[PDB]
Amino acid sequence: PGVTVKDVNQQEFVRALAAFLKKSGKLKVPEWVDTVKLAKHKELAPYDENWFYTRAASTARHLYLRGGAGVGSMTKIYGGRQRNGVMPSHFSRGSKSVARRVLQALEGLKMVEKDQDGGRKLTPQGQRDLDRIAGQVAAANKK
Amino acid sequence: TPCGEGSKTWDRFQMRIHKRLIDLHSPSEIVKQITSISIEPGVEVEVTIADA
Amino acid sequence: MPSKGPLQSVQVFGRKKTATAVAHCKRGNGLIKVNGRPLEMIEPRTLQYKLLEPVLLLGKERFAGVDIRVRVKGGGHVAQIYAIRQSISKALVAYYQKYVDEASKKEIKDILIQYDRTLLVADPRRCESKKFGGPGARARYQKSYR
Amino acid sequence: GRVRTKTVKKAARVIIEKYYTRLGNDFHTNKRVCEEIAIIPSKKLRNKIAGYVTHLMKRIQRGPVRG
Amino acid sequence: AVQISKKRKFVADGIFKAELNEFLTRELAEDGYSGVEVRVTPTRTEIIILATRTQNV
Amino acid sequence: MSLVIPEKFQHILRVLNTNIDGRRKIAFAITAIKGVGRRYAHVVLRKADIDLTKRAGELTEDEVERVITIMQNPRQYKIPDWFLNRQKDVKDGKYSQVLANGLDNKLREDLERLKKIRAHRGLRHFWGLRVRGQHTKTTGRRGRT
Amino acid sequence: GHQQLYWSHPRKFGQGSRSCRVCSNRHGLIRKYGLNMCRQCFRQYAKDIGFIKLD
Amino acid sequence: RVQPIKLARVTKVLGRTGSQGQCTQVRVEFMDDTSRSIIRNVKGPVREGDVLTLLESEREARRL
Amino acid sequence: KLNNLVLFDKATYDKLCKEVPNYKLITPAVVSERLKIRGSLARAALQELLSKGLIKLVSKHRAQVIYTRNTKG
Amino acid sequence: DIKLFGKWSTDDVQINDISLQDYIAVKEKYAKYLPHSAGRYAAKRFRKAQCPIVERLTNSMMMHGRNNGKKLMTVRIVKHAFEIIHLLTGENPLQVLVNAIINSGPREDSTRIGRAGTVRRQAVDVSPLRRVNQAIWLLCTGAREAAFRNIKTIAECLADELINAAKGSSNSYAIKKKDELERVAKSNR
RNA sequence: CCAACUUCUUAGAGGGACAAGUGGCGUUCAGCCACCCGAGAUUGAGCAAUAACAGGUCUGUGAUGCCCUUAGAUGUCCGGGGCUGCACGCGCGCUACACUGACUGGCUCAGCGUGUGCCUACCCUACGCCGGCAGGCGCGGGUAACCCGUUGAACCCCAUUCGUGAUGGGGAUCGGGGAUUGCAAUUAUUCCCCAUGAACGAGGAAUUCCCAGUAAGUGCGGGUCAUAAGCUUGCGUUGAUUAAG
Ligand SMILES: [Mg+2]
Ligand SMILES: [Mg+2]
Repeated sequence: PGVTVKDVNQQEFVRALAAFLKKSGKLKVPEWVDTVKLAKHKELAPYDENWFYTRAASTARHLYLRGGAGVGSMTKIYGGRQRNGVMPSHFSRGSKSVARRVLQALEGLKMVEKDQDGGRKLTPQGQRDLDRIAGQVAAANKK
Repeated sequence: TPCGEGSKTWDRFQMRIHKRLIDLHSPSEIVKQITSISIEPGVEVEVTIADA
Repeated sequence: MPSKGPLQSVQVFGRKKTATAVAHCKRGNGLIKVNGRPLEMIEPRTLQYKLLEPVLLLGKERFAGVDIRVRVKGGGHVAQIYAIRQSISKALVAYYQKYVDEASKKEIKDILIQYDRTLLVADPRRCESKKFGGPGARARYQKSYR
Repeated sequence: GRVRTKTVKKAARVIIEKYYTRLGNDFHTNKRVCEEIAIIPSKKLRNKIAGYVTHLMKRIQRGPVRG
Repeated sequence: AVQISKKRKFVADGIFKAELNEFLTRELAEDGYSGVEVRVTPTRTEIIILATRTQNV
Repeated sequence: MSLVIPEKFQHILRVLNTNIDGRRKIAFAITAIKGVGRRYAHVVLRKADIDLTKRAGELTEDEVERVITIMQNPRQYKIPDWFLNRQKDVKDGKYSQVLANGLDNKLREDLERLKKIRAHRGLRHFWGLRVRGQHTKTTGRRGRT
Repeated sequence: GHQQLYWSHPRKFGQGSRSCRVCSNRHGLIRKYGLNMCRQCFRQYAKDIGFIKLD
Repeated sequence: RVQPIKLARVTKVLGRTGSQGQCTQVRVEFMDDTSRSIIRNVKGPVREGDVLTLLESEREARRL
Repeated sequence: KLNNLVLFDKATYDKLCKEVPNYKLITPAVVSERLKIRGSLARAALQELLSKGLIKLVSKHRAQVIYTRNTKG
Repeated sequence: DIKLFGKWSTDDVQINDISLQDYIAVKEKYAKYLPHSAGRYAAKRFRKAQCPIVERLTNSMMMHGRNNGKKLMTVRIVKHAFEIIHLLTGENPLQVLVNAIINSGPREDSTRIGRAGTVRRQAVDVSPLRRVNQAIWLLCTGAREAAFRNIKTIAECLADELINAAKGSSNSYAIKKKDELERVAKSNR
């Protein structure tokens, strides 16, 4: 029936929504996308070469759940634990200018808008089609 | 300790400050005599501005 | 539309170390979800049976007249699934002493007491502070002599 | 760790010596009487005195205790 | 000017209270000092000594 | 996809002066080169447009040439300027990644340069001492006798 | 003297400028909450401050 | 020579022993008669009334 | 007591496809010590036997993938 | 009836030794869905016997500090290891565990502080809870030291020793080492 | 009044648990051991005697005796240097020696607390726009249950890659570069990037802390603080094996 996104397995909802954005080639992928390392608390490149779609799928889905989220809060949700070598490990922030380039990318895709206060929310155009593929991938659990 | 000699003792001071808050829709002239009910050396009272 | 049976519901909390979960449960038709998402679709899923455990040894079709939904705050991933396990157990337990007889409540508490009492009693143990001479609450730094 | 101090035992003996006409073998009744009839500075030794009173209630209904 | 926070309100008046207690110890020791007690008002503030020989002060 | 093996498989290759193992995979096979780290190796391959999951002895000699050609002068294959070893080198002013015995050339050259003008860094290289301001009262014991 | 460079080193940031209002020391002083008292100094007046211990 | 590995139920526990508080004297009964009962010593936590299994039954108890 | 080999020869691959779908427990930790392959292929080759239809999957956990023999009778 | 980890009901399982029927808690009063419960067992003694052994097998598995509080990580170690067991055997895996509890728990050991013959001298018996404690400690240790430098998973190396210990062959560590306890207890018997 | 209410939250008052009830033991004394009801049948810390130590601290103090020195001053200020110098020995402690892992990507959870100053400059930072990263700007908010912040903490969880190899374990050492603090960064302040890839395979005698939300893992916040934690003092999270002698 009416199935939204909250009642779907959301590790692989991202795997659904990134597969949508790859075939819908309307995403402004930056030119430095293959030399990125993704938030300096990790020491290798991203393993998957088209990582920017599953970052865009993930940064859109949290932005559905959290209004007003800016680039500063998006670095507080993709951050992880930096091992400092011989010193004790610490949490570190995410990467700013890859979270900026993905929010500007969705703005050209018309699934996010700015707000009255600081930050970004998503337009009703935005949620009406990630609930559409939410219904598909919940059907694809059976299919 | 004043000095470094000892067996690593520590005294933990603290100060717990309480604070309460009350609204009134009074005419703002008779709040001066409500302040002037008592001196009460322990408390710290403040009246918000009457411009709402 | 409030036309039939206005606010026939209870709201019952249950607690874990540094956590709570209050289950709002009305009269309805078999609907259970936690922060919006269903009970089998919860995050840990290795502990999947022990948050749908009040469903299991009570009965789905029997006790589906209620529309439990839970909001959870504070704690961690294991303490927040013992919190909702305790809550929705004692939510419909507290629902039957109000709207039907307690003959049924004692009939369902009979299950939930011979089977691991913690489903509707709060686990009392808490953080138990660290002291000023060690790295933890009982332990001390390594004493040396020479 | 149960064992009761000298001031709990002493002050409870002066109740049962003096207000035996008002007491019984219920804890929650005598807990209210010793609140009203003695001046207890805090609640923990209020109901710690009153427990030794009711222990003295079954004790003196049998025979000649220091009574 | 701008007013400072309630945490540093309450350590400012205590270190006000601690400071004049140290001076009025040094002055009134030969005149039986025995403490002070303060009243802050949004007016004239009133400070009372607790001297024994109030004739000498 | 190799259910058995193709017809040619190099046990060891021969790259600049280092013979890389052939049973590794190419993201981690060419890291034996002094100058090709774990990080620089993946970046060269993505500009070489190769599949990262292929093993080492199953590249043809065009691929082996094209990987060596990119990592020799990556400054024109759109690898950025603070990703290389010799950023703004103190003898020539250029940007270069160094990968060979020439890595150890420019490694030792800075030692003997500071040893020549007798800077305090070069004096602690001429001795057996620490350079980066470590203590020495209690550590670094089993370098000296 | 010769006032151009008598006191010319900048007492600014750092423990060359923080001092005890009460004791006049520069070591161990507590700049939390604007106290600026010597830690050895802090114990005396802590009852006069309004800092009780546990009891 | 070859003995049955016999099980035996305990009567009253005779307190700790063993110079570190490690051994408990138990006085087992041999499950076929309560008239046959030897005093022996086990280590570990006991719980009066349970059953423990002797690898070999009659050697020695604590007496100097 | 040291190095095994990746990228199967013919002598192991026909030896794989004859008896490795037969016995009862089958896991990448098994064939990377019962054969002379080292692993990473134990995962790769035993994945694609599930694609053929020679074995059955049970677990599919990130730390432990468990297969078995197929239905005989 | 309750089907520990969703399957493998606990009705067919039978404890053969009468010495351990009061201490292995597999029966229906103490049978749960999965081994995770808020413990409260070292408040008062002798309630760690009506703690179920699947809970005590998954609590004694997180040992060496680097994986010390990771209980949701060892509850899947036992979850898969029952399933490896059911494939090599075809038994209800609760039964093949409680054979290994019988088979690996010792019967004699020794204690002295004085003038040590080999290690300890006066060979004493064992209470029938220490032989459960030294059953699961002997299983969890021997499954662990045999997977420290190994391609074999700790899940399979757990499974492949206790069906090797339930049969009893001195090929698991819990059997080949426990015999050294009873040997050296005979050596000062 | 274009709704009510206090379950959740923050308190305040009073309640509640006393070994009371019930068996057993005990001079049927104190009390102990069991249970039922119960949130709880020993929560955790503070203060803490008499008499002393030739214990420590005159470098914490306009607490102080006596001595020394007092202008070519042991006062004080300023510039540099040292307190970090290393053939070695010892004591706290961090990271490890890997596959119960490391990566890479998903995914969902905290609590204690602190924040712009009399002198005294400098605070916590949202959001936007530049930067591949540290960072750089524009623009707000907060003297605080008003904002950062619903503090999207880490481990754990799920999928990926790696396969018993000193290996993608481990990240010491060392070269080149980019930024921030500052009057000044050299004897590297810190941070960032590439590269370099050392011992180390669970550690002899000896020895330390601990028995329930305990040990331990894991991060977080105070202090120090212009810059800053491998230290300390607090927090939560995950959570036990053994033991009632
Ligand atoms: Mg001094
Ligand atoms: Mg290994």
